[PDB]
Amino acid sequence: TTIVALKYPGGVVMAGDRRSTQGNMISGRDVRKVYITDDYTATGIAGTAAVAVEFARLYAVELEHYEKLEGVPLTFAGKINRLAIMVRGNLAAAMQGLLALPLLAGYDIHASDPQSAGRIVSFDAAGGWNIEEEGYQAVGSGSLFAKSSMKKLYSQVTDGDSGLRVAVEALYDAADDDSATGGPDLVRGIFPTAVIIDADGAVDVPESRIAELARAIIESRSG
Amino acid sequence: TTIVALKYPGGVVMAGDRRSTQGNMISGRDVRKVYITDDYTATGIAGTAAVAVEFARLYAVELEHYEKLEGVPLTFAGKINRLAIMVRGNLAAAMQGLLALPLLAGYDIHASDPQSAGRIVSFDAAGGWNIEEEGYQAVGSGSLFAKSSMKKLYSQVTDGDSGLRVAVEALYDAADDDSATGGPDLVRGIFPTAVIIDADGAVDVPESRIAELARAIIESRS
Amino acid sequence: TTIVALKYPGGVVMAGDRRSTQGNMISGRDVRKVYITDDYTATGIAGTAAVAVEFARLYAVELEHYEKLEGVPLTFAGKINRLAIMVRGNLAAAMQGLLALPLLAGYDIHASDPQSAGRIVSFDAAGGWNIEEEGYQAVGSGSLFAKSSMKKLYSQVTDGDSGLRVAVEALYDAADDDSATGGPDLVRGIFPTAVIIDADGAVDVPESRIAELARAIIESRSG
Amino acid sequence: TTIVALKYPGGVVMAGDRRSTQGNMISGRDVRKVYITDDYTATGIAGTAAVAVEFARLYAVELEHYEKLEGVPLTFAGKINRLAIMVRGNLAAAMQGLLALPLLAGYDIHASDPQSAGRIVSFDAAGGWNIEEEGYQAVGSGSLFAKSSMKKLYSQVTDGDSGLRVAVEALYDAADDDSATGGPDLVRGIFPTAVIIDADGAVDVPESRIAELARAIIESRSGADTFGSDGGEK
Amino acid sequence: TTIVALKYPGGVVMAGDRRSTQGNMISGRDVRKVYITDDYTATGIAGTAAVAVEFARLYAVELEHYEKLEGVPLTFAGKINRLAIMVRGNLAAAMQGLLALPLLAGYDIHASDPQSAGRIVSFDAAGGWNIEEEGYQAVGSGSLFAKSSMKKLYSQVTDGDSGLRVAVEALYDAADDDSATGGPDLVRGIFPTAVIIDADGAVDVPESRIAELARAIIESRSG
Amino acid sequence: TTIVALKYPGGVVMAGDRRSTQGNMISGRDVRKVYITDDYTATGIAGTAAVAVEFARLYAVELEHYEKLEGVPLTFAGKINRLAIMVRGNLAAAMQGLLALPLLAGYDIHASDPQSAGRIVSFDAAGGWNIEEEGYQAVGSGSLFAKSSMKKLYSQVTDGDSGLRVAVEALYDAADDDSATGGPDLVRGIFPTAVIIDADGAVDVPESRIAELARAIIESRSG
Amino acid sequence: SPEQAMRERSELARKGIARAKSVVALAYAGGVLFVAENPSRSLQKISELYDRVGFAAAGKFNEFDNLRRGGIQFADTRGYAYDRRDVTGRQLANVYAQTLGTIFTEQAKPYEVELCVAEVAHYGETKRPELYRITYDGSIADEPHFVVMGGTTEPIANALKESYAENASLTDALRIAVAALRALGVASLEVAVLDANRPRRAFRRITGSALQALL
Amino acid sequence: SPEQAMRERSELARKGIARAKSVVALAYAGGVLFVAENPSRSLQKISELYDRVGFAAAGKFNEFDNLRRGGIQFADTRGYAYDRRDVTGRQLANVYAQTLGTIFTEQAKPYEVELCVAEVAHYGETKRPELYRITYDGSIADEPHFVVMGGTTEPIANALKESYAENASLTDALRIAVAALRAGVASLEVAVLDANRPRRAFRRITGSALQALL
Amino acid sequence: SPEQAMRERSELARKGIARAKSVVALAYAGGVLFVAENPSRSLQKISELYDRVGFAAAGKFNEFDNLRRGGIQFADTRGYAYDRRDVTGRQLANVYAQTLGTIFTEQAKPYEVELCVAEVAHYGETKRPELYRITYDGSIADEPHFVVMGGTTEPIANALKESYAENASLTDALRIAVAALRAGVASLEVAVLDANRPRRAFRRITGSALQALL
Repeated sequence: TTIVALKYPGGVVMAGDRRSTQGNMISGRDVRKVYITDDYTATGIAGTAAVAVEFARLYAVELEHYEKLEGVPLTFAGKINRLAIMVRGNLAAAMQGLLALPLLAGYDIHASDPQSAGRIVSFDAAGGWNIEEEGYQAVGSGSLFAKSSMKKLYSQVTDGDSGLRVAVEALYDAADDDSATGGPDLVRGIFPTAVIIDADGAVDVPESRIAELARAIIESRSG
Repeated sequence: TTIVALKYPGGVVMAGDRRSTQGNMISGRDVRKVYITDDYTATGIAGTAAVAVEFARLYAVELEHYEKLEGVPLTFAGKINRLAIMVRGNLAAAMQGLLALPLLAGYDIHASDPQSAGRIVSFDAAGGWNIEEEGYQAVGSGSLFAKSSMKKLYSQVTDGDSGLRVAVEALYDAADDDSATGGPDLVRGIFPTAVIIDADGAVDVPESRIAELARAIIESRS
Repeated sequence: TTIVALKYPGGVVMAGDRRSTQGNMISGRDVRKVYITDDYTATGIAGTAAVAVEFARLYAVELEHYEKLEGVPLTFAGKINRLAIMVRGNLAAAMQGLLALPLLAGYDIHASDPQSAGRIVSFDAAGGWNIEEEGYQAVGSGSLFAKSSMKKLYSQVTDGDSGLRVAVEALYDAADDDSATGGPDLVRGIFPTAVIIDADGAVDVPESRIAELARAIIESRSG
Repeated sequence: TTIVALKYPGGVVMAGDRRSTQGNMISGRDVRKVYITDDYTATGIAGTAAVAVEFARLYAVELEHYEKLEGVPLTFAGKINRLAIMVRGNLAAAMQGLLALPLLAGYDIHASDPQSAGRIVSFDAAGGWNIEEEGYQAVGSGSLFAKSSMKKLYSQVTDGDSGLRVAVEALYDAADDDSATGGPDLVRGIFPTAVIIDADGAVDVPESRIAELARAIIESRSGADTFGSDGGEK
Repeated sequence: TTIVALKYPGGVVMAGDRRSTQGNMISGRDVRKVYITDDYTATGIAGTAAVAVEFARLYAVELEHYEKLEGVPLTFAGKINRLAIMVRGNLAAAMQGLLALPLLAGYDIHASDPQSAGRIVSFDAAGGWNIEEEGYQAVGSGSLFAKSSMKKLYSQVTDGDSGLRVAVEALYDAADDDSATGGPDLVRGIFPTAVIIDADGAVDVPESRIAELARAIIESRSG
Repeated sequence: TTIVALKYPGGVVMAGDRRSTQGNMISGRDVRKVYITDDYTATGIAGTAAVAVEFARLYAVELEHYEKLEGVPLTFAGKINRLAIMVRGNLAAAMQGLLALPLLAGYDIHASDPQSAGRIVSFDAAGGWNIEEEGYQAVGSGSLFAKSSMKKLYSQVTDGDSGLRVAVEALYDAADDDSATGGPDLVRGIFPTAVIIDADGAVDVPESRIAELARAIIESRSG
Repeated sequence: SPEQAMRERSELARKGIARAKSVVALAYAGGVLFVAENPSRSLQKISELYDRVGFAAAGKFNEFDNLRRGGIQFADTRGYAYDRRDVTGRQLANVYAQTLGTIFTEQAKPYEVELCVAEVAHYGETKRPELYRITYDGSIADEPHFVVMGGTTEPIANALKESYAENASLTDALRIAVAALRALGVASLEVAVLDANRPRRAFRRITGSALQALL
Repeated sequence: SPEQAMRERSELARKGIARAKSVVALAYAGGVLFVAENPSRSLQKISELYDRVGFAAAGKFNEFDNLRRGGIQFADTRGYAYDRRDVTGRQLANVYAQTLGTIFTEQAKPYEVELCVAEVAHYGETKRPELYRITYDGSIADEPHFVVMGGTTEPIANALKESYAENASLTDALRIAVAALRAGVASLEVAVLDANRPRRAFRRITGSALQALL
Repeated sequence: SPEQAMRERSELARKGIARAKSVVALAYAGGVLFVAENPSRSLQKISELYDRVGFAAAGKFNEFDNLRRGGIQFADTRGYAYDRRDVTGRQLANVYAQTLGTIFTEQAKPYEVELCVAEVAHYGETKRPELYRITYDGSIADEPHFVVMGGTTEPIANALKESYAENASLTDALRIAVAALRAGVASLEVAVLDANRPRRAFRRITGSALQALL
């Protein structure tokens, strides 16, 4: 599994692969790993698939529960704290073999500068969270390759479309160097899913645009 | 044990073998492993026989209990969630040697397109569920052989009868490559059981039809 | 990680590095490890990063809670006792790999002599505490190198600026001898953070002054 | 760590070193290990420093709490029993590396003979206590050397000053034979702390007197080394 | 440690040594191991010294508590049962190293024949009690040697003084064959303690009598 | 230890030895192992001595408690069930080294035939019970030798006296082939204890008759 | 008014006790003799508490039966805890008095019962038998000769006080007890004795042909 | 209303105490002498609390017997916790007063009891014996010479006040106590807290010894 | 009516407090002086709460003694938890006021007590001593010069208002306190919170020492 998130001027984009494996055998080919928790945050979770789905569902439920009870949405740091608390509470299960590492990308409406309102937060196994300042982050088995690819490709990020292309290329490199991460399946027409967050909210990226970007990347690599 | 389920236009069919073993010894020859949980879903559970029977009974009881209490049956996703919760809660016993892996097949009445209302759901040891979009799935010791056979035979499925024949042939292949899976017993007249679910509900397939299909397959491969 | 603290006439200064590592891999470059708990104390915690952040947050919350409840801030010895109780209670988790060692520097308003009101307290893994009497103390992996450098450099401390320079030089030596301690990153413009406490309270040191001191130290070392 | 206590006619004196270590590293140089629990008893605890400080504070709190609640201080045997109960309770933590061995010295105002009212009590890991009636006792890693030195030096004790000198010399010998015990630091001017208890109560010994005694002992040892030899060879 | 008890016409006498050891080092030289629990019974406990003292104190407290509550002392068998219950309850701690083996000797006022009213009771680690019929018993590390000496010397017991001499000689033999048992220390003037129980109750034997007997034995064996 | 029980026309007899050992050392020579629980049943327990005494005491107390509460004694099967429940409950302690195996002999007053009213019940470590239909049974370390002797000697049993003689001879054989079982001690005059139960109740056999039988057996086997 | 409540409870208990049958217990040479008016065959007003301790009561059956069961439980627990010889009738009487006082003070309705605890000497021992009478309110009295409870106690008490013979035989004691009680055959009487000559358990029932012969 | 109930409870307790027997305890040369008008042989109104502490009470038996058991439990717990010499009659008297006040205030019916806690000095020590009286309400008074409880106390108190003499011997103290109590050995309970005893001062004088003393 | 119940409780508490002895505590040069009219030698109405905190009360003994024990427990717990110097008399006064208000409102009978909490400055420090009076209903008032509790306070209050003199020595303060209390040694309990003491300021002056100052 590999989930990437990077900042572009005016928002943030998160993308993830579609493969789940049981050792060396391939068990899933269309697993969705990026979720829209609320109108301005998206959470991607890597590790055990069941724990990831349960974590995303519980986190979204908690956020909506607080928003309905208090009549005002939580601040970004409050959401970070709740996610960190959940990650720390799952420590015993992670030791038993149910590890789950999330990745949080959001757009802070209350931020002063609209162009720098995008936020990326990474977590460790002990619950420690750090707000990324270099503009990109990745989690999963192929996270190192995607992060190294983004370290070289981040200079091309100028808007949402270029950032989406860079994220897709980083996922392609991660799948190219890691067998646990699946690449763009042209035979079955299965492509990674992406979420773009800006001042207007978080919207799922249509499959056609991601397919076009993946085909362009593959054709560039071929020649 | 091997339980197969595949989608055909207008419904879904699930079938399973009849053999239960204790190591190498054969302890049972007519074990039923496919249950009609309600009017539109069927559940097949592989692993320890006692755990499978208890799981099927408890799941059916819970579904009927909710339907009677609320006056409205659960949605398909609610049934999936309850089954996943049960599987996740059985993790401690599974780690000690009482593993049970279910396989859920159903027909969604509230689905938009009737021809694609069939649903197949698979579960893992951690309680995670995934709605299968490939059109077929199998669980048990001989699951890999049955899935590999269905990967080649699924192009012949056009209706309920062809799907039933494909499921029977997949079970035959799984029993051919796995000793723990029982094949068609022509001496005792014991054949795998199947359930067909469509817009009219879930019905048990009569033994004569499955016997005809099994004999046709055996004569084809002889 | 390396956090240093030294006494100068009329106050106390604490500084810490900015690097966090997961084994040999470098996971963070702008980690802040020195916190202002209240108007006259500063706490630096070494070890696991998540435990350090949680300890600082909980300690500040407890001190402010007592101050609001009783209408009068705790005495310095009371703060020491509360921190020691927290360290002792963290022992079971510390044995499992969640160790956190704090370092407390503060200014005693109720002390008789204003020029000797600076206080430095160090803690061990068993919760025991000792009020430092030699004028300096350090915690972390690179604590030994920084302490030995301060042993030779402490004779040059005559005011706040000289003490800050000595603390920065000690951190530079600790980073020079320890790979887990990050040095001044001139390429990224990241420098250690420092806090100066005196009769007017605890204030953060601006990054420009620390950058100037680090550049002066680097130029001295190069020639 | 090493704490010594000895009886002299009319009172008792307890002294302890100032060093704390973490393995071979020296982590402390002015640690105080002798506490005045109440007006007529002093307690010294060896082992883990944190457990020692916590035990001293808790024991003093318990004694003062009983005195305030009942309006009359506990008898000496009652204090011994409470300390033994605390030591016995700490057995589980001691088995895990948090051992603390206390040493109790006090003056019994209710004793018949004023000159023999001094008391020394030693404890073991199981909480058992024995009132030492040979005149001296020691605890800590270097306790054996200090006890053997006091065995030879106890004949010189005739009053408080001689007892203090003997205690300082015993601590010097213990530090001479034990690396974990710190000796008199003349460079930094750090000397062991002592407490003297008599009919007028327990009072801390001023540092100047202990410094003078330590300097005299060091000069005597240097002079003896100058006079002495390896059977004729230096 | 070694504690001996034997019956003489008209009473019973119990004696014990004075040495306590921690491995090979001698830690105590005047330990008292024989206690007068009530007016007509004596208890000697061997094993861990702290556990022995606690057992004696608790047993005496319990016996006096019952006597005050009911206005009538317990029967001898009731005392035996209570001591056995305490020993049985101490089994878990005894398995961990805190072993305590008591020895009970008493005079039964309710017995028919006054000359045969002496009683000796021995206990095991499981709490089993056995009323001794041989006329003597011993517990401790040197119990075997003292018992074997009493087997050859019991024919000389005709009154309290002869029984006391035999007990002292048995303790001397046990100390002569066991290093954990202390013998008569003539340099320090420390001698074993003894208790004599008869129709008039339990009384302590003065040190002068025991010292005289020990010196007589030593002079007998010196030539 | 060895306890034997056998049926004779008109009653039942149970006998046991007098030796208790701690390893190879002999700790007791007059231990009584056969108890009269009530007017028509006798219980013999083998294994740990303390557990045996406690079991006998508790069983007698429970039976008498029921008789006093209900005004009618328990049926024989009820007594068997109570003893079996106690043995089953002692399983955890038995696995820790406190094993106790009882042996129950009783006279059924409610039995139709007075000449066949004798009952012998044997218990296992799991609490299972079995009513013996062969006329004899034994428990303890020397149980096998005693049972093999009784298998050959049971044809001589015609009344109470012959049954008592056969039981004494079986105990003699068991002590002859097992060091843990003590034989007739002619030096000290200590002989095994026996209990005879008939229609008139359970009474203790006087020591003189058992001594006569033991001397007769010894003289027969001497030549 | 608390005084009014106390008087009401005392009258209620007295009326409850007076309406029941009469139980008489007197000491003789061989121990303590219990004779009670009981037409029933299953319900019994005389029972055994311990080896040398007896029990007698009169009043509401379900109350003193529960008290008897509690006393048996206490006696067995004390005997197993310390020793059998550490259990005495004095302790049982004290426990009964405390329990009855608590019931008479705190419970909604006081127990309409009147207990009698008897104790004899052990085997091979000489001691005057001890008789205790416990009332509904917790009061305990020591009776050296005989105890009369239940029904109209005045005529039976006077008849016993005039016809009491010290160290009388069993037959004479039974005759005196029956004659005083009537002021009544085997079918309507229950007889039990605390035979001090018994080795361990002194309680024994004398009914059937033996009782008729003794009558 | 609260004062009406207070007076009701006070009258009830006073009437209950006045209907019982009289107990006298006075300090003499050898310690404290206890004399009670107790016709029974099994029920006892005088008991021992600890080594140097005695107990005396009058009123309803099941109440002060429970109080005596509680006091014995407290004394033994305190003695085993810290030390035997840390147990004093003052602490027992304070506990009794607090318990009786709580019972008088919170329970349905106050206890109709009147306690007396006496304490003598330890062996080889000189100190005037201490006498404490605790009443039904909870008030505790310190008496230096004698305590009279239960029944009609005024004639007995006046007779003692006229006939009291310090440092009186045991025989003289017994004569004075009996003479004041009247205003036989078969209906008298006698106990002494003998300060000359090494550890346990309490001792009962019954049988021919009491006849010899009288 | 609830107002009638409040009136009944207030009258009962006032009558109970007025029936007891009078306790006076006034600040002087050396700290706080405690003088109470107590004929008993065992029961004490003046005690120590902490290093620099004293206690004085008047009324029913079994109530303010329990309150004193609770306050000592609270002070020791607070001192061990944070630090000894974190314990102040104001916190003790607040806790006492809250507890007395809860008792006065919820409990069946209000406590007939009147507490005085005094606090002196630490060693080597200068600060005016503080006095706190807590009433039966929970009301707490701060008195700058003196506190008079128990019995008839109006004559004593007027006498102190006319005769008080700040910074007076111990002897003059004791004379003023005794003279105002009248409006001997065997009937007075005297304790001082000596601010010159190093750590523990509470100290009792009894016997010949008390006679010398009189």
